[PDB]
Amino acid sequence: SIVIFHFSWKMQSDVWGTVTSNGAISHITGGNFAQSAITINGWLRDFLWAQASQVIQSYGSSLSAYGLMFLGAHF
Amino acid sequence: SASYLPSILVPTVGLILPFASMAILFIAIEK
Amino acid sequence: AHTVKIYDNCIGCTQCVRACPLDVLEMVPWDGCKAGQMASAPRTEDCVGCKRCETACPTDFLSIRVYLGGETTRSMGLAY
Amino acid sequence: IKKGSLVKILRPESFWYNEVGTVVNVETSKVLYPVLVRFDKVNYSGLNSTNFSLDELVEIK
Amino acid sequence: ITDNQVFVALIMALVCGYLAVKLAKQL
Amino acid sequence: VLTPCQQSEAFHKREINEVRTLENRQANYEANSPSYLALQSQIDQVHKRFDKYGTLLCGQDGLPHLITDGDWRHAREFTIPALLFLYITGWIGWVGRSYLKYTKETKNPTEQEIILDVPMALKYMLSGFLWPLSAWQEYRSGQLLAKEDEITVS
Amino acid sequence: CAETEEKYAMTWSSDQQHIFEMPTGGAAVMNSGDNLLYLARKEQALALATQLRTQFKIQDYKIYRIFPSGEVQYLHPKDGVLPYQVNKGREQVGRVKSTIGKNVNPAQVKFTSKATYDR
Amino acid sequence: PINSSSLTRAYLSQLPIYRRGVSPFLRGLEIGMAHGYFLIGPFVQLGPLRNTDIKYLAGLLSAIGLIVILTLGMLLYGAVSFTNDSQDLESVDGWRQLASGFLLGAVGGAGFAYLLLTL
Amino acid sequence: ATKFPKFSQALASDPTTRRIWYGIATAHDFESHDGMTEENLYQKIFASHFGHLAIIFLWTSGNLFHVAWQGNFEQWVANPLKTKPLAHAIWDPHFGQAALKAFTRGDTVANISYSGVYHWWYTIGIRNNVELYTGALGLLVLSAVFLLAGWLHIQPKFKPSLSWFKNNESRLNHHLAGLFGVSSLAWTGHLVHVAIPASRGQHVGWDNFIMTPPHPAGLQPFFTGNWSVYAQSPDSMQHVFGTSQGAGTAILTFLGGFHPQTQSLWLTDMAHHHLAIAVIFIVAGHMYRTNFGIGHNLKTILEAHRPPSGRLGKGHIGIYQTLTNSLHFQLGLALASLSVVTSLVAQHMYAMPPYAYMAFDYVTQSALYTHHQYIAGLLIVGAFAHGAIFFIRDYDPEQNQDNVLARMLAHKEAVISHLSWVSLFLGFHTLGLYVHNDVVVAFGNPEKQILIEPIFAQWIQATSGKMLYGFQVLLSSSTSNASVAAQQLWLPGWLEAVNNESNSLFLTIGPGDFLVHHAIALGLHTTTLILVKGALDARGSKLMPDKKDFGYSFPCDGPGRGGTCDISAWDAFYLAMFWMLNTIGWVTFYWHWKHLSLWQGNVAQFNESSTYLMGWLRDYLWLNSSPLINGYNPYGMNSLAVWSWMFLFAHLVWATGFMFLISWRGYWQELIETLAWAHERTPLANLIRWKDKPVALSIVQARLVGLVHFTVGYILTYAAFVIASTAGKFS
Ligand code: CLA
Ligand code: CLA
Ligand code: CLA
Ligand code: CLA
Ligand code: CLA
Ligand SMILES: CC1=C(/C=C/C(C)=C/C=C/C(C)=C/C=C/C=C(C)/C=C/C=C(C)/C=C/C2=C(C)CCCC2(C)C)C(C)(C)CCC1
Ligand SMILES: CC1=C(/C=C/C(C)=C/C=C/C(C)=C/C=C/C=C(C)/C=C/C=C(C)/C=C/C2=C(C)CCCC2(C)C)C(C)(C)CCC1
Ligand SMILES: CC1=C(/C=C/C(C)=C/C=C/C(C)=C\C=C\C=C(C)\C=C\C=C(C)\C=C\C2=C(C)CCCC2(C)C)C(C)(C)CCC1
Ligand SMILES: CC1=C(C/C=C(\C)CCC[C@H](C)CCC[C@H](C)CCCC(C)C)C(=O)c2ccccc2C1=O
Ligand code: SF4
Ligand code: SF4
Ligand code: SF4
Repeated sequence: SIVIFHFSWKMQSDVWGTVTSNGAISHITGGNFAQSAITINGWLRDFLWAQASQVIQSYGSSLSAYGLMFLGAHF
Repeated sequence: SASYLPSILVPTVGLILPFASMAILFIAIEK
Repeated sequence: AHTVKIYDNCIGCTQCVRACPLDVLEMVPWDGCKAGQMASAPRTEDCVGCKRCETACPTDFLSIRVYLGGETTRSMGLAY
Repeated sequence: IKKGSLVKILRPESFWYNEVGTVVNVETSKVLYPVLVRFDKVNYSGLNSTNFSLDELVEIK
Repeated sequence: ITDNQVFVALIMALVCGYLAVKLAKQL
Repeated sequence: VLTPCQQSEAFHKREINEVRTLENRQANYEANSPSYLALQSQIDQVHKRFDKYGTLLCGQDGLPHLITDGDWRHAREFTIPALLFLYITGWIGWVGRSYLKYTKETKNPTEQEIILDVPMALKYMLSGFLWPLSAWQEYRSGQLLAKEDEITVS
Repeated sequence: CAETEEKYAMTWSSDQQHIFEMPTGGAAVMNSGDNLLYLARKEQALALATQLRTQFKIQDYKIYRIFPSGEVQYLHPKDGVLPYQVNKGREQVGRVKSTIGKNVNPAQVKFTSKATYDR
Repeated sequence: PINSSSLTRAYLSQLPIYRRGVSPFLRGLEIGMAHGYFLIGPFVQLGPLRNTDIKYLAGLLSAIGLIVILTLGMLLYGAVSFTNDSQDLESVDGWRQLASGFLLGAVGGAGFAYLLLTL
Repeated sequence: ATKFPKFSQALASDPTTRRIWYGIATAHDFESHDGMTEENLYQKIFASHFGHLAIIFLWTSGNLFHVAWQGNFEQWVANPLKTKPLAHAIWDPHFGQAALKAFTRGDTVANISYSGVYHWWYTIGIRNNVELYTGALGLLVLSAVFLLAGWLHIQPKFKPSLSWFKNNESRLNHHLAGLFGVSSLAWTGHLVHVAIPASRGQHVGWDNFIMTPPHPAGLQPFFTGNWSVYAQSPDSMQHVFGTSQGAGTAILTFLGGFHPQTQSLWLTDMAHHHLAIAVIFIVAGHMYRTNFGIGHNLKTILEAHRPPSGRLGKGHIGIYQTLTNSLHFQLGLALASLSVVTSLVAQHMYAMPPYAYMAFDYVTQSALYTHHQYIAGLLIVGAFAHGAIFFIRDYDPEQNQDNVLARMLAHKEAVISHLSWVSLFLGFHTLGLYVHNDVVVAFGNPEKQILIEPIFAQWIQATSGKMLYGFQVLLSSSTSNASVAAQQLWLPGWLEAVNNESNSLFLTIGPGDFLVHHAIALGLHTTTLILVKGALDARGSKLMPDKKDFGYSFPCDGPGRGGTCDISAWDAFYLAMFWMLNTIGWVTFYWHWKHLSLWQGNVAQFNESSTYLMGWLRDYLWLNSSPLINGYNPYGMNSLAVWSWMFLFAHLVWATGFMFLISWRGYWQELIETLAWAHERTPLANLIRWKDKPVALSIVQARLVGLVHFTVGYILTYAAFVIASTAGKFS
């Protein structure tokens, strides 16, 4: 769980994302790892709370089965 | 308002009382 | 010490003694059963109280009952 | 009392308290629990066949 | 709001502490 | 306050919101697309879905609430599937009880519950249809209950 | 340790240099003629007695309970007899008159230093 | 067995406990002479006052703050254990001389590292 | 007596570390010591009661002293809406620099007292810090009195006889009259003499309370029964609490309802209230015989209630014997009654807020309710835990020959089967409907939900005048019998408080009330399935009928007969503590998410988004933890940085509980052997040898300590989230 939580949050801050013109850089979380992986409030806020926003707001949309496999898998 | 009293009582009950009280209770195991 | 008491359901089928890995229980010739045997627990100072006897006690309900009593050095079963 | 009789029990600590069962053995050799009775259903030790005295031994007709 | 009443307070609960150890070393 | 549902305004706002919001997906495909035909059938399954809630009571949320008093003006909400459901699990309960009091007296009752006697199973599966006046006629016979079964100490 | 705790010294004899398994772990050499073995606790020692006896004939074996004052005891065997085999010398202790069904309720043992089965 | 050889035995032999005979005050003064010189270290560079000119004085007050607690643990362990009076470190008097040696030698180590952080 | 457990020689012989833990956890188990008989037991619990009471009054003198000395109490009195109530100050040497700017409120750096104490001390009539100092000394004196008595009744000739303790007969003549009746009467003597005039502006301190009567004419022409003069001129409308403007002078007026301005109950209503409760309790004190002989013998009161219908055994003949001789029965009734009283307190502190300018600070009201609900559940679980201790170590079915209790143990099979039935039914009919509503809402369709109107609660609110539903019954109908029957007395001052949607009294109700209240009844029936299970199967089950022989918290029976993990009567505690924290969980999540919709204002935010589970995990846990979990950032911090720390801290408590709850002993008992091997074998540490032998925690302690971390982690997490959530959306 912490191997993949190390993965899916360092590689949303330091690898993945999009680029614009003139070679500019834009990560998915936007470089928000090294200032925030050092604590746990930064860990739980900036990753397990902030990245939930596209899982939890998923009702009515096509991701909503995951919103069912999020709650029931808590169960 | 004697503002200096927490600077005395908070250490002398916060740390040194669970030092000497560890001594009193733990020697008091063997008394 | 773990007080092991052996009641009068003990039909003397010796799975208790053969099940106990401590020789706290032996068999005593007792003319009250068909087999003439009834177990005894003299050396309960060595009794761990692991209740491996009460697993293999094929009576109606547990001729041999292991009451968890005091905890000495041997009855705690620590290695050191 | 006799072999094969269907017998309800009156000892509150048996698994088969107030359940009828068939008598396998009746021993006439001063045993305190002479009557070996087995059952349909089975207790936790996997062992239906136990034994009883005469006071805890009620036949039916 | 003053200081002397704080001293009087820790006097009274110091005495109450003596009743605490006093009750404590009898039961 | 329980407004009648066919004239609640925010209810009709949920109609406009789900038809139009579902129609936002319909703005991607051509007129003969099977996806587009599926959203035609889906819009049918929204207007029929909301017109067939015309006699419920959607309150201030526009969401159709229910009533469980048995008012007989709302019996189709709860009490009619209540009687229907208790009929279905009185069926299932009566079939299970009748099948167990079959296989309690067989040769090997332990084997009878692994391997169901589909002869006698599908006997009782169907035969438990008239269970109110079969349990009522076994209950008067002194056979539904029992007496002097197992118990602990006291 | 050996300065304050009872070391159990299992002594036994054999016929061939076989290989048994220690309760410490790992195989042991098994001197053929006669050999002792200092152990820690009794369950290790009688677990070795089951380790040997359920394999093959290893009899005339018993632990001398080395307690740190110095002297020994005689565990296991006790009476040249195997414990589930019946010898007419073992005097029974640890029985009551009946089953659990006549044990007194602990509200009768309450505020007294008795046990719930003593009768 | 292994890691019990004569280099291990010779190195552990001349330690400030296993060596043959020292007064327990000096036997503890060597212990505190090591430890009290040591414990200035991880309070100067990493402590809370590592940015003022109290980089060095907070090492003294913090480290001796550990030292009086550690001698308090010494006096607890000699108070509870080591009940005999065999006059060595297994006694009460030899242990409290070991603890007083750890206190005076340890504060001496703290002030020695403090004065050797002058250069 | 020799070592540690100066009380049990069965543990002083133990060489392990179990002598410490069981020396601690069996210290107060006074029924199982070396030689402590009955007189030596009551004469110890009676002294330790006094030590306990002195701990309580030391604590309340603690609150009086810190509010007296570090709080901002009279500055809070100046503006009770604006200024936050300060708790005790801080002395951290750990607050470096940036923390201190996040706590300065004036010169003080104090905590914000989210415990409702300034409100209650402001309705008492404390308007200074001086009265708080005289009160704090007034409770240090009282704690010295109680420590004096507990020390004094363990002095040998003042240790009272057991026949005095078995004057069970007359404690009820004195508690109901003296403790309950007189003191509440005395509390009216506060409210009439302090809270009414210091609410109506008159500073009646300790001087003029004998020269200024609270009514301008009083008690010389008032033994004549002209009592309507004391309810003559109420405080009608145009009054602010504390001044003298717009206020009358009557004392005992029963208007009913709230203030218009402070949204609290009238202190005239409480003066008349505790006065009537006082008179009725003093009447109830004259109930039982004594040395005089005008009352009721309790044997004649339980013996006489044997029904000739014959269904209820041989009546209660046997019950009075098993309350005198028992204690865990008496403690079970005590924790039962105190626990239902606490839940009543909690269900009325929010509903009828008693204290001026509560329901205006939305954090203290959110902490008092949750506080008394978790304490409520703890004391119910105490009542059943001592119920099982009564059925094991205290129950005699020969004095209870076919008694009502022996009848209970007879049909305990039907009891547990039907508790398991209703708990199963509610668990397939809350979880069924929440997973139905959550699947259906998830599939782009909030409309196809099952919403059942909870019509029974709506009808009961219609019986108390809430006209917002359209039932028009006893009080909602203004022409009925009860509506005319109190038309002048207390109705029009009270239906204004009912029909209002600002106050937290008789809330507006959607189907979230339905589905949650079924979830609560699921929690009550599961938790009583467990507690009534291992309280009625506390004594003997068909697994093992030896259970009464092993005491309360025996570990197990080994692997024999299938396996016997947690058979004891202590398991029912051990599992229904999880269900306690869960059930009080859903109570306080439901209450707190109802009032974060009222206090925000968007009630539709609740009623549209609480009928399914992502309404809870979305609209309540994910959204209201946002000002919590921003308690400190890599940009800075704020005043919530304590709670956001504590929050995380409490998770670390909670999951450490799982290390003891999931993973049991024999792992660690063979791991401590590796640690003791490694400590014995190493140089420079084999000198420092243990005295108590290192031994892993026994499997009653281990389940207990995992339960304790489960509670502390749970309750500290939720006390972090209530206070940081409401203190983040407000203040
Ligand atoms: C409950 C009581 C309590 C109290 C009063 C303190 C107090 C203190 N802790 Mg502390 N602490 C506590 C509990 C407590 N702690 C607990 C429970 C933990 C574990 C979580 C810690 C873990 C902890 C760490 C990890 C550190 C502190 C530090 C400090 C110091 C703050 C440094 C500073 O800015 O001051 C300015 C500093 C000074 C004025 C110098 C004071 C140095 C010592 C304390 C005084 C001299 C001691 C003397 C030689 C011996 C006398 C007896 C002694 C026991 C007091 C301060 C004295 C820091 C520290 O080490 O500071 C030294 C630090 O790094 N604490
Ligand atoms: C033979 C069918 C049958 C019947 C008639 C009953 C009847 C009863 N059970 Mg039940 N039960 C059954 C099977 C059955 N059970 C099975 C298979 C299980 C294991 C899952 C349980 C587990 C169970 C529990 C845990 C509890 C009951 C309880 C009860 C009583 C209350 C009604 C209730 O809530 O049911 C409960 C129903 C369920 C838990 C689920 C339904 C069970 C199955 C799935 C439906 C029956 C189908 C069955 C397999 C058909 C077999 C025959 C067929 C092949 C020919 C009632 C007497 C309760 C009680 O004591 O109240 C007095 C109670 O607490 N039952
Ligand atoms: C009139 C005489 C009188 C009085 C005042 C008391 C008073 C007391 N006796 Mg007592 N007793 C008496 C006569 C009396 N006794 C006699 C004659 C006998 C012999 C037959 C005994 C035998 C006896 C025994 C054997 C014991 C006591 C104990 C106690 C104490 C009970 C614990 C306590 O404080 O609860 C206080 C409880 C309340 C104030 C009320 C609690 C419940 C109410 C409904 C809720 C609170 C009201 C309100 C809603 C909340 C206000 C809070 C505020 C913040 C708003 C209490 C001090 C016990 C004790 O602790 O020893 C000291 C004890 O073990 N008594
Ligand atoms: C006034 C109420 C009251 C009273 C007098 C008693 C009295 C008693 N209870 Mg008890 N009990 C109560 C309420 C009460 N209980 C409630 C409300 C519950 C439900 C929670 C229980 C649950 C309970 C159980 C499960 C058991 C008892 C037992 C006992 C008996 C022995 C207690 C003992 O030796 O503990 C010794 C003292 C302690 C263990 C100290 C308590 C420490 C606890 C375990 C954890 C607290 C640590 C704390 C949270 C850490 C602080 C850190 C911070 C971060 C929070 C004794 C007669 C025992 C018994 O009779 O069996 C033989 C028993 O097994 N009680
Ligand atoms: C998510 C956690 C969770 C859940 C759902 C439950 C649920 C339940 N517990 Mg429980 N419990 C829990 C945690 C939980 N517990 C914890 C942490 C503890 C402390 C160890 C306990 C301790 C405890 C005790 C001590 C007791 C219970 C009992 C019960 C049952 C109460 C009766 C009821 O509501 O039945 C309704 C049934 C349900 C809610 C089950 C869920 C419905 C399922 C998911 C649908 C069926 C399967 C579904 C078709 C999926 C198929 C799977 C696929 C592989 C094919 C219920 C099954 C009691 C009991 O047996 O009551 C009769 C009981 O005595 N619990
Ligand atoms: C890493 C390593 C190592 C280790 C290290 C060490 C070992 C160190 C330590 C060190 C130390 C630890 C040191 C100490 C110091 C000290 C000294 C050398 C001395 C001095 C002296 C003193 C301290 C004194 C004091 C005092 C004073 C000042 C005053 C008076 C009192 C007295 C006298 C006490 C080795 C080598 C092994 C190997 C390689 C690597
Ligand atoms: C185990 C045990 C136990 C238990 C405990 C407990 C916990 C109990 C329970 C109990 C409880 C916990 C209680 C409750 C009660 C109930 C109630 C009490 C209810 C009822 C209700 C009512 C009564 C109400 C109604 C009303 C209204 C609403 C208004 C009008 C009027 C009236 C009032 C009628 C005991 C000790 C006993 C015994 C021993 C053992
Ligand atoms: C109407 C209504 C309702 C209801 C309520 C009620 C009605 C309640 C009560 C309850 C009741 C009224 C109950 C009764 C019960 C009792 C008992 C006593 C039972 C019985 C049972 C049994 C006997 C079982 C058996 C069986 C059968 C019968 C069939 C088959 C299966 C089985 C075997 C399981 C509601 C509100 C919802 C809605 C509206 C209307
Ligand atoms: C981690 C763990 C341990 C290890 C816990 C260790 C043994 C205890 C460590 C905590 C003690 C308190 C540390 C000792 C330090 C104290 C300051 C010493 C004095 C304490 C007493 C005087 C109270 C178990 O013993 C255990 C037992 C059974 C099931 C699960 C577990 C388990 O999960
Ligand atoms: S009691 Fe059970 S085990 Fe012990 S001897 Fe008799 S039968 Fe064999
Ligand atoms: S108690 Fe444990 S050890 Fe002693 S006999 Fe029964 S099982 Fe063997
Ligand atoms: S695990 Fe240990 S405790 Fe739980 S049952 Fe098996 S033996 Fe008894």
